[PDB]
Amino acid sequence: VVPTVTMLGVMKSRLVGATRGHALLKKKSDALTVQFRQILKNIV
Amino acid sequence: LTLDEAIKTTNRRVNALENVVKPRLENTITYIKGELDELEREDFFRLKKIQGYKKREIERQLASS
Amino acid sequence: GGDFSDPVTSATLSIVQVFWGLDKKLAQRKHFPSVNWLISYSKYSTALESFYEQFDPDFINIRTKAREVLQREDDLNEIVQLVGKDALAEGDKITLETAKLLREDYLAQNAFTPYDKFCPFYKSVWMMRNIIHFYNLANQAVEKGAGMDGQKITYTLIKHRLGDLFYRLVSQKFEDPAEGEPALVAKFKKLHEDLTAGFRALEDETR
Amino acid sequence: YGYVRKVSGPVVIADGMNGAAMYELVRVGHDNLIGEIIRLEGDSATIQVYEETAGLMVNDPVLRTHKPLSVELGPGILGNIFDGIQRPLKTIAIRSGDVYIPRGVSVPALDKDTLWEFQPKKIGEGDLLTGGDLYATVFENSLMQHHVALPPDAMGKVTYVAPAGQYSLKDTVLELEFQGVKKSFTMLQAWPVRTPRPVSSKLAADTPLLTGQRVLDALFPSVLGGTCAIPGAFGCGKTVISQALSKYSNSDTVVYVGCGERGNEMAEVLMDFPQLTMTLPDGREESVMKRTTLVANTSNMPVAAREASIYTGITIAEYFRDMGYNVSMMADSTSRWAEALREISGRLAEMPADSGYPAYLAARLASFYERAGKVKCLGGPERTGSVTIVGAVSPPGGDFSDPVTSATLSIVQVFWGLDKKLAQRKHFPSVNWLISYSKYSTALESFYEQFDPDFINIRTKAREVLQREDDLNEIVQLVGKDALAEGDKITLETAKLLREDYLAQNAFTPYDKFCPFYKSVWMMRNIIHFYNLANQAVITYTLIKHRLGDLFYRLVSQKFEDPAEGEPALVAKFKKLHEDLTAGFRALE
Amino acid sequence: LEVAMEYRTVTGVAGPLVILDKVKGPKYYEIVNIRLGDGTMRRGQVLEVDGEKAVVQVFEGTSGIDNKFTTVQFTGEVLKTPVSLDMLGRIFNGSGKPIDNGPPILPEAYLDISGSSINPSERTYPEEMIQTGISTIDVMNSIARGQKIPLFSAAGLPHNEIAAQICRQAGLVKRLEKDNFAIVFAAMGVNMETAQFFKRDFEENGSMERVTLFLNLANDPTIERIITPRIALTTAEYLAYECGKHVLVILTDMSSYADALREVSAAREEVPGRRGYPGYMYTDLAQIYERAGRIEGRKGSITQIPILTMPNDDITHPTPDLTGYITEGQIYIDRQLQNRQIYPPINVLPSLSRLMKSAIGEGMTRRDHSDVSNQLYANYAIGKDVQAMKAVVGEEALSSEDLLYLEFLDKFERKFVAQGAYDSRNIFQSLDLAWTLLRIFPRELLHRIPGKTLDQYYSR
Amino acid sequence: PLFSAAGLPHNEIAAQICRQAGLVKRLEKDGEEDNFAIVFAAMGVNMETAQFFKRDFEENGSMERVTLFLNLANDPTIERIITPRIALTTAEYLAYECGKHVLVILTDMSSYADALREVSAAREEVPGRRGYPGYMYTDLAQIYERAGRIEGRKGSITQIPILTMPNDDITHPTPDLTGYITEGQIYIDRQLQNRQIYPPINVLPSLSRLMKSAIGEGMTRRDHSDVSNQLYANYAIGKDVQAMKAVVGEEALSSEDLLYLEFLDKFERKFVAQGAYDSRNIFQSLDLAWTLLRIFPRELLHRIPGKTLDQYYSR
Amino acid sequence: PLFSAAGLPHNEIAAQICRQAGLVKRGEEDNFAIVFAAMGVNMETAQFFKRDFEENGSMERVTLFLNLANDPTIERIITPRIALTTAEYLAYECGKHVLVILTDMSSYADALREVSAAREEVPGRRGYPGYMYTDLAQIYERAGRIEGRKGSI
Repeated sequence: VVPTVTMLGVMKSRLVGATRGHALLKKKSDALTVQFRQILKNIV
Repeated sequence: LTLDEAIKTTNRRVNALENVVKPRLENTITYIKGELDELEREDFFRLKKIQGYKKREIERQLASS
Repeated sequence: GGDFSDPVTSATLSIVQVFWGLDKKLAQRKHFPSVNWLISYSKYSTALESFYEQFDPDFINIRTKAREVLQREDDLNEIVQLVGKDALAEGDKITLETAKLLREDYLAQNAFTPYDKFCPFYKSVWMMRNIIHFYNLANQAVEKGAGMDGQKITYTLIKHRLGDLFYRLVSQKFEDPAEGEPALVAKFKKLHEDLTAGFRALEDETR
Repeated sequence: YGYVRKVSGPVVIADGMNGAAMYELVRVGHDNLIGEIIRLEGDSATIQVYEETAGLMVNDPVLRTHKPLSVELGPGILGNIFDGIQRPLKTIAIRSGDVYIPRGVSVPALDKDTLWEFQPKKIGEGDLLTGGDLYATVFENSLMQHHVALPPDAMGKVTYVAPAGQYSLKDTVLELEFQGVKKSFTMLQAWPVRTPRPVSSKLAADTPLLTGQRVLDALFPSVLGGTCAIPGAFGCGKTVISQALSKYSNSDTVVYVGCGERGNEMAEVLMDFPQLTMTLPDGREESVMKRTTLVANTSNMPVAAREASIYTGITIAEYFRDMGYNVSMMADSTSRWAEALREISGRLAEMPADSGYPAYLAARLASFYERAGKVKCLGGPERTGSVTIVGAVSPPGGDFSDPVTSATLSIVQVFWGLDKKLAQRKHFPSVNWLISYSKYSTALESFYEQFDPDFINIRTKAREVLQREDDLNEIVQLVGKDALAEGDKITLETAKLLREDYLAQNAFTPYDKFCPFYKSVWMMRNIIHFYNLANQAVITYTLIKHRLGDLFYRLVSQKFEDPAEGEPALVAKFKKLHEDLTAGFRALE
Repeated sequence: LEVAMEYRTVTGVAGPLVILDKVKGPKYYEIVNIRLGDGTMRRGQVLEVDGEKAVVQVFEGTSGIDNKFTTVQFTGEVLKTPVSLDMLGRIFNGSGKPIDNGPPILPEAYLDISGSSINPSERTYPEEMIQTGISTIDVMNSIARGQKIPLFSAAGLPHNEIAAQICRQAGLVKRLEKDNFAIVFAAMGVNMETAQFFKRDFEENGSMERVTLFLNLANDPTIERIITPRIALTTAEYLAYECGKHVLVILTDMSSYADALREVSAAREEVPGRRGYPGYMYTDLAQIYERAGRIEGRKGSITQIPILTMPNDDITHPTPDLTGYITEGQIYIDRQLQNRQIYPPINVLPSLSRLMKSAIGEGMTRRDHSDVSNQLYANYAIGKDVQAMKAVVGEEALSSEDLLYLEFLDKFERKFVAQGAYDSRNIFQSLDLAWTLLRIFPRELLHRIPGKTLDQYYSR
Repeated sequence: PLFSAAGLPHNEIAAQICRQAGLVKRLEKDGEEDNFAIVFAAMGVNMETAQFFKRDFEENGSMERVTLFLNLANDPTIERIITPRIALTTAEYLAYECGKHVLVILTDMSSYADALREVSAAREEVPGRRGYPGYMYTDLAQIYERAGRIEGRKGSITQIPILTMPNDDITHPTPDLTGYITEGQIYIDRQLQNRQIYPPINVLPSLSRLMKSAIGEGMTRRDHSDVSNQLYANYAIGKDVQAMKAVVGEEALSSEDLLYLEFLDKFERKFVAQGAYDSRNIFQSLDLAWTLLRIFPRELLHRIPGKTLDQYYSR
Repeated sequence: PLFSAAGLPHNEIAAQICRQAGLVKRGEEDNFAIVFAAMGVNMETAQFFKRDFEENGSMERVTLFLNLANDPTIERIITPRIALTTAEYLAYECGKHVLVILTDMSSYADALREVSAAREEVPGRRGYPGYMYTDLAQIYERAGRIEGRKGSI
């Protein structure tokens, strides 16, 4: 991409948003894994 | 199935997307600061050198009179 | 096309009191007034307190509610961009519905037609009050939870069995100013009364 | 003689200085403003003046000094407080009475009228002496005896020796003649900060820096006369490690050097040192100031003094090492020094390099750091000192990518790596075992094996356990502790016990304030040997966990014991505990 | 006893500078008055001098100056500001000339600005708290007499409203522990409209015997904007260490001060430094800040709360990133909170004080200060995390504790942070509000609170 | 000004415009004065491009009409800072003082910025952005503001100065200043060329300030503005939808999302693409645009007014 | 060259290669003589190099051009020149093959950058001199075999 101060700001914002989304998705995956473990224990 | 999909998305974001963006940020920082800032000082330094040369030439011409 | 780091831009914002920051993204989407409501600001909001109070003693609260709705929608846009509207609850769904209605009805203006050539203050404040009243009543209804479902079920109920009020709200922008204030004010008061009939008639049979 | 001609901010041009030399400090104006010469173009000079130049008058006199930036060494150097440009803050405050530092103070670095007890060696009045010979020693105070070394670059047959008695620095304590000409030497030695101190031979470091903290002493040891690095920005770990070095380190002296940090932070630290007190191994109680020298240059101080503070401190440390003492320097904030250097470079309009720092930043940092090391003295009698630098670093936001951080990591042998995450988790040592390292362990292995041949093997096993700790961490993270085998569970439990019992210290507690290397070695043995003895039995993990409760309590208490009982008693107790644990592990198997 | 010569040898005018020809024995930072041909008067400062030459930077611009009718009458001075104990309670211009329709200051001393630095041996650790009335400051990000705490803001954010609130409500916490509190208020390069706001606030405050409003407009000459914070710091230093009075200083928009220094440096043909700002800007800001601190020999103190504008709403800008090292804190104003219509938009969770522990204590303030601060911090974080989770988990699966944290977050945002513009709050009732929010959780749930404190206060 | 990057067929589309330009009023428009009397000024052009333009003008039968001022790359650099001025003076004399509609194609204005840079550097002047002269804006204004109809004369001057971004950007000083001055911007995108569409004109970055004046019921279909404003919105929103689906998967898309993606596909393929020798009547173009629009239901067509919908939604 | 970041054992690898250096042998007089340039090395590394070279017993055929970080920065630039000139004399003018080794070429790059910044020359990428390619050529571009002579560098 073309380098510019505005481009640097946009890239930094995109990185921050990606980190936040990754944290949220990790939390969701952990909750789903906990539920799956509970379901597996119930089935057993 | 849902956990597999979510884990795939999370792993892709952690491995691909963030590690794609961060080099881009580093390259953008290097292009601006490493080149534009360096050039600006060099341009101004050459301008100051031109001014100093003009002043020295004027002084030498005055002294020769 | 250039960020605020531009020296002229920084110098202006260091002095200028009101910034009508137009965003190029809105210009692409052909939103013609194009003011970005997240980045714009007006430091005069405090001195205008007397005028707002005397014109309408409840405009400040509805304006703050509209600002909160816009900010909340812009906040959860990122979350939707990741997960999607599947996890959106009743409050989030109604907030986004009201934000979309505000964006396309209130914040837009054609200016090439008598509908939006010149909007007087009374018409604008009436639109704002109508939209905010609808939002508040819908939130209260979905919080009631009557009929053992409430919530997003009540949201669908008001978007389907009560959607004529929604259409009149989204078409309220077309109230012709040439009709005069005594006519448009009466029309908007009638629309407000009909909206108050909703979310009470909808609560009559407990959804 | 010499008058100013052009005063453009800090830069000053003075005419009539044909005999001036580059980098020769000079006194400018009636106010005696101090500045260094930069360019000697023509018969004129060029001076950058450190303090503010506002109010200078054209044709105000300029007075040469015929010496570069130098420090007056000798008796009285210990204990006091000095600025970046070697200005005694305490005596300046006493003399001027007020608090503000006068613009153009002229107080000498050490009081030349105070009396110190002097006594020569057994040298004769007509003997032969050379540079670096120790001809006398002085009791500057109790328990900090100060040797008086004849200055380098001075030699000749003895002519006069001052008999023992009460004397001051202004007295001519020594006079001698090399050729027919004779020179008389006082007790004050001047030495430029930039020029290092003469050495006979750079020895190989062969003695660890016992800091009193187990994590630094055993996990990541540092050797006398060796560089060290600390990423100190929060958590007070830098203050903690500095206090530990001042109180318990093997060094006979400490020279703190603070440059360009927050003024109130330096106030706090300079009020903390006098409160710090250390007990003698002979049972005496002393004050750390009696062996501490402090060079603090806050942000308000001139930038040139901030840059020169580091060199002043390292020269002081070298002078202390000249009599064979082991001395440790502590650069408070190398990042602040680098920022000061950057500001000076910007003043000089030098061509910017990577991230804006001047291109010589790495070279100058390397030149400074290269002065540390165990060195044979110059001149007789034979003795050997050491200078070790524990200079810290302050990376921006913790990103070890700034040129200062990169150069420091490239030059420094031992990096200890304080982590803010451990501080958040309430860790007193705050040393991150995952990032710290000790490149000098290979050279220190000789002493490590001489003390205990099994200690190095124990250290290797502990490193392997730490490496497997993160492995077990993601193992528990992904599937949980259930999938761990009995041996894997034992390894994880032993790693957790090591982290929470020995790898961590308690500092504030009297029993764990100081950790002797003996106690550290016995704790490491009692941990690693028990870990193995439990490991080869794989036995059900739950069963051994249930039946090793007493052994686990003994292992935990192997660090709760106070050092009051001394090495003979604590070593015996630890050996008995280890034998009991071995018996419990073997008999029950 | 010497009458300064009035040279009339103007031999060059360019921009703000005028170059004299044959001045005899100038001074580097001398101050000079100019009588133009029309008779109008201008005051200028002397920049770099040379052989018989002296470049003068002229206030109020250089229009109308001619090289044959303009006299440049020297003084031989370095701008000794007039200082006195009666300087309090009056509004002053950028250069110190009173504009409060009052008389010029009759001085007890003529102190030269840019005073000499404090001996680091003579400093002493800061102690005791300084009540500001804003709950977010005095609870979670406590302030101690002697700190130098920036207030990072951005264009559009209501920095000046917070400045006015601090100026009015500031007081000493030690009221219940058992009036020497003065607020030198400096404003550099304010807008033309906020000048009326400051004049109104300082003309009806009710405690005028405390404040001194050094005011420097935007359209005032730049060199006035450089000198104004220095004048304010000199007056504060006098009233603190030469009059034994606790002093608070608020520097408004020091980014404008940095820009002013940039403007001055360029006029001297100096090469611009990193990112445009001069390299000596670090030294200048250190010189401005380090004048604070507590002196052992004096009973007074100086506490700074400099308000700094961070351009582009990021900290990477040279001025905020540079002032981060010198100071020991950061109280950010968050744009989203302003959008959320919370009047004090202080992002408490990002904000911190590097030495907030000194303010918390037993003798000063109250015993439970640190406990409630940590509990509020941790609970806010947890509430934010729970809200983020509820954005994606549908909020049906949230446990009871999740709902408790959600409601606590809502209450903290809408009842605690959102203090009114005039609702002055003592630290005791602020902590009472904190306990009101805290007591929702079970006594056993507040893990971060130590024992013997829950039993004392959780019973309400 | 047509914004392009190195390698894109800006010269080809310029030649196509030269061959196809003509009046539109009620589709009615010898017209010798209506003949555009193209004046072509090439600066710093590879000899292949000059030969191409020469051959195209000769083949199109316009050799008795067009005029060429050439400053090839091998030709001296300084003449590039005079050639466009000569061309504009000739256009002014041919239009204002002779009553002929005139069209101008300045080629590679970056090759003119390079001449400005060389001259400024050779004089040791203070540089501006990227070392370009501080007065590049004044020169570009002087070279662009010499076009437009004049009240007292029947002539006119309409110029299409094509431009080459150095690294395919816009923040570069020359394209930036040109965007500031000129009343339009046509964008040719590398993405479209990589997808092999002969006109790579990205319709989203595009802009014409005087667009609202040229169109109208007196000379165009009444729905032209509505049609344009809707296609633009749908294309922009559909592009956002495609960006979202790139990460959420094609399955997570909704029915409206699928409609937007199909609209994008048919817009980029059937609509934007056109023959290298085949024109499109404005009414035919509007018919194609209406076919593209009618994918969506009447409800989704928010921008189009109902009055224009009734006369056009069925056809 | 060997590409290896800081802290890696590249110094140990270089020492092992120099001590174990030899022809394929598929002769001792013309055997590998090693010219060991050392630009900007640490004192500990210098003592390590000296001891390791003295230990292998191949001192009879190895030349050390040591330049510590304490030495002046400009004096580091001429160290590779001197080492390569001595290598040229040994190989082409005497016959024996020379295996030239230069450690920490990045130190040489830093020395070039410092010298160029001192004289205020036109800067290439990352502030390095604009002629760094030519200088690195004049250093590197000497290895090869000359037709008329049996040497090899």
